[PDB]
Order: sequence, then structure tokens, then C-alpha cells
Amino acid sequence: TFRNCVAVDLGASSGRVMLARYERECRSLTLREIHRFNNGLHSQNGYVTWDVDSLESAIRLGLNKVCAAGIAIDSIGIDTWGVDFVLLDQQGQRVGLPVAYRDSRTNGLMAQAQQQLGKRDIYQRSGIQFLPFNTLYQLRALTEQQPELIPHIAHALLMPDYFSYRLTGKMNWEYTNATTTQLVNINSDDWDESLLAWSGANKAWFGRPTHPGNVIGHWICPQGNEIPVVAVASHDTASAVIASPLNGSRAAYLSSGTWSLMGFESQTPFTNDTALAANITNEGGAEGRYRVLKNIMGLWLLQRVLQERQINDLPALIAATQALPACRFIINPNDDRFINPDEMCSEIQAACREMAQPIPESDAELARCIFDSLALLYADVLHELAQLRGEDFSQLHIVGGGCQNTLLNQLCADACGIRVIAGPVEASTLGNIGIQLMTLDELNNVDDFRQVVSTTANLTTFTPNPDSEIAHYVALIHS
Ligand SMILES: Nc1ncnc2c1ncn2[C@@H]1O[C@H](COP(=O)(O)OP(=O)(O)O)[C@@H](O)[C@H]1O
Ligand SMILES: OC[C@@H]1O[C@@](O)(CO)[C@H](O)[C@H]1O
Repeated sequence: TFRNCVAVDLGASSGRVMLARYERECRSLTLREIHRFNNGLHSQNGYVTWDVDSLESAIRLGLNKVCAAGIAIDSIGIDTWGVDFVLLDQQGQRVGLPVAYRDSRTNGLMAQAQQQLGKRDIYQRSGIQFLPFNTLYQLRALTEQQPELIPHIAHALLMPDYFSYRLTGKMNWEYTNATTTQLVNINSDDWDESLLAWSGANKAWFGRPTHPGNVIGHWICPQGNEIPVVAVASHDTASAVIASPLNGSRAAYLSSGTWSLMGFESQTPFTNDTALAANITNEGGAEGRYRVLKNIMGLWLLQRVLQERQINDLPALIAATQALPACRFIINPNDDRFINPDEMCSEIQAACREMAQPIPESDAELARCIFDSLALLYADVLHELAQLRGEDFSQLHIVGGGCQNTLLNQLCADACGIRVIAGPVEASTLGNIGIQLMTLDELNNVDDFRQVVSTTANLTTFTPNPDSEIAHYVALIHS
């Protein structure tokens, strides 16, 4: 009577196959990691790409581990990073390369679109923030730079639907992730004609976006039995918001991983002048609850400093960084220069040096710079979001792998002057499981699920410290 649901959660920095156990009467939700594997950017033939074949094999591995365990699997669901896509021919074979959002092929194309179509217009249609790597500009890059592929393309599937197709044989176009493309019209919940036209993409490459909960198809363990594959809120960030234990209207979330996604939930989008000027997005959510958020470059900066400096002990680095004075090195992480520079440490140091600031040179200094610069931006965005909706936030829920960074959790509380609740760590996985359970009729809605999470997950509270270094700094920048 307990249900066994599998989440496949693929991030930019890592992928995971996880198993969850749940039953209504007990209200208990347990997560088990089945298969953890690495994901990252591969330089392939002058492009920055994803190794989709290795991921699928890794996904199959994880699933086959659950079948051979002799576990009755009630459902499977896949969530990944947004924006990206895979092209398929008439037979199902991939067309072209699976290009990552970190690729430079889109450079300049966003500016061209705002010039040709109008900044206001694209925003009124999509309600999606302008990011230079949006699918709208990715498809322009493809149609302009590779026009010999066009005739072969029959279908375009976003990453999670691609992997759902590979397991089932059935194509899906999941709503919450479809919205990350800047190609869906916010008033119709279907693909925008004019935006598709500018991108050069064909409307027939896509089906009508469908809201989370439908069964895409089925997957077969090496013995026979059918396991339903559910279209979850397939955008990883959409899943993480679902699993965030939000306490009604005045709670904000920060989905913290490679990216920091800061926002709130609304039943109505914000597409006015204030939202455009602040560059807010209205990404699709479960239940039609718009995820009104902003992208913050996030721990991507730390990830890159780790590799380049050859640091294999992150907790040790964080512990040392805590001994260093706050807010002496400040950059703007959302600067385009940080999207994918060759030398991250040099970029961060160059940016500091340009502002006549002392140069962060040690490992701890570079981490200090990153954590402090993020926390100040967290503060800025939170003010921007509260000012937009005309309402304060009582608490900030930090979820994701980044929520294990207790230093950054406290810095964020202190800079934002707000109570921080950290947890759950694997929010995307949990939200993925959450939707499956509703499809199985084990769970009634998202509010139902968030109560399970808030009485199941480990939640750590961070109280904002007014006499903190970063708090001192933030009060100073007011007058
Ligand atoms: N033990 C830890 N302490 C502090 N931070 C951590 C720890 N483990 C992971 N992180 C942070 O979490 C990030 C990855 O989080 P995750 O939500 O998995 O991101 P993504 O889904 O983008 O891969 C890492 O960049 C790292 O900074
Ligand atoms: O797709 C690129 C970025 O990756 C995320 O999905 C988080 O992993 C963000 O929501 C999206 O803006």
C-alpha cells in the first residue's frame, strides 16, 4: 500500500536516480539514492555540449538497479535543467549536437531580437526574463548558423521530455519547462507564432504544452512489467519550488545550485513596466502557480574556482572563508562576463581590480568574494520582488545543494534582513516525487505535499543578525 516512486533528477553539475517510499496513512516520505553520477560541459567540435547518451545509460543503470532489487515501482518521473533541447528526425534519431546553454553561439542574438521585435513585445507575449541563452535565441542560432539541418528536423523535445521519450517511445511537451524557452505565449499557454517565426523554428516541431500529471508512457524492466512514466514539473526549478515548504503568501524561495533562482509564487503573472525593468521571469509552475523569479548566476562561480584552484574539500574551504572579513571583495555575479569565461579566478579578480577594490587571491578570498557578492544580490532581488508584488516576505526558504552552505545561508539572512529556513537539500527530487504521488492519487495537491515535506525534511533556521558585517554593509548602502 506504500508507493515506490523513482525521480530522475539531472542537473548541470551532477545527475541522480533516486527512490522514494510513501503511504498516506503514515504520511511518511523517505528518500534513497540509487545512482549518483557526474554531469558537466563537454567541449565537442568547437561547441559546448551535453553527453546525452552517457546520461541515458546512467539513467537506465539506476532504473535497472531498482528492478533487479525486486521493487514494485509505481511510477517514474524526470526533471532536468531548463531551456535546453534535442532535435529528432522522422525516425527518432538525433539531429545535430545537444548544445548546452553555456555555448557562445547565441552571443548578440538577444539584442537583435529586442531590436527587431521590440523588448516590450517579446516580454508582453512571454513574460519571461531576458537571458542571452534562452531557447528563443538558441533556435535562432541553429537556423542561422546551420540551415542544412532544418529539413531533417521533425521534432524538438526539451531535455526531460527527450529522456521521457527515450524510455517510453512517446513524445511530450511539458508546460513548466516549456515556459523557460521564451517561446510560449503567457495568455494562451501555447507556442507564440511571432516568436517561433523569428527563431526560425517550426510550430509542428512542438505539440501543445501539457500541464504536469499526465502519463507519457511506460518503461519496461528487463523482465516485462510496465511502469508508468509521469510528466512531472520537469523543469528542475519548478520541482524545487513544489518541494519548498512555503508557508503561504509571504514566503519566498531560493533554489540554490549551479544557479540561484530567487522568487515567489503567484496565480497571476507580472508583465508590467516594473517587472520588465527588473527583468523578472514568470516561469510555469504546477497548478498554474507562476514562479515569479530572477536568475542569479549562483554557485557556478564557486564550482569553477574549485576546479581551477584544485580544491577537493569544500566544507574545509567554507570553514576557512568564515574567518575572513566580509564585503571587501564585491562583484556582480549576474554580469555576462561570468557566464562562461576561460579563467574564472582571473575574471573575478579583474572585476575587483576594476572597482579599485583589493584583489581576492587566496582560495578563501575567492570564496569570500563569491559568497558575499551573491548575498548582496540576494538582498537586491528580494527587495525587487517584494517591491513588485507590494508585500514583504516573512521567511526565505533556501533549497538545493547550496542550502548546505551554512555560511551563505547566514549571509543571506543577514543581508536580506530576513529569517532563512534551509531545506530540503534534494528539493528537485522531492518535487519530482510529489507530482508522481498526485498522479497515483496518493496526494491531493502541492499544499498537501509541502506539509509532508515540512514535517519530514530536516529544516535549519537562520535568524537575521542586525549587528553582522554584511548587515552593517547593507544598512550603509541605504544612505
Ligand atoms: N556539503 C556541502 N556544503 C556546502 N555546499 C555544498 C555541499 N555539497 C554541495 N554543495 C553546493 O551545492 C551545489 C550543487 O547543488 P545542486 O542543487 O545539486 O546543483 P545542480 O542541481 O545545479 O547540480 C555545489 O555547487 C556546492 O556549492
Ligand atoms: O536552464 C538554465 C538554468 O538552469 C536552471 O534550470 C537551474 O538548474 C534555471 O532554472 C535555468 O534558468
